[PDB]
Amino acid sequence: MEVMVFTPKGEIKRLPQGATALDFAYSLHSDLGDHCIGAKVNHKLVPLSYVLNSGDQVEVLSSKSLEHHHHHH
Repeated sequence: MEVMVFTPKGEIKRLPQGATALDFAYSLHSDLGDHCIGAKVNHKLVPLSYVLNSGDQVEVLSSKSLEHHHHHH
């Protein structure tokens, strides 16, 4: 049984059973998802290993920082 969740834009994103906040971040994008510093579900705080629930809204937290070349290549 898959779980249906909604993003801030109201887009439909279905995730497989046993899915986690990390999986949802990857569903949206790669660079933005890798910049996930936290997760927020149902306007309530929850850990990254938190299991996603159907009907509940999922929103990944990101610093959307514009900094670049911060780390040494």
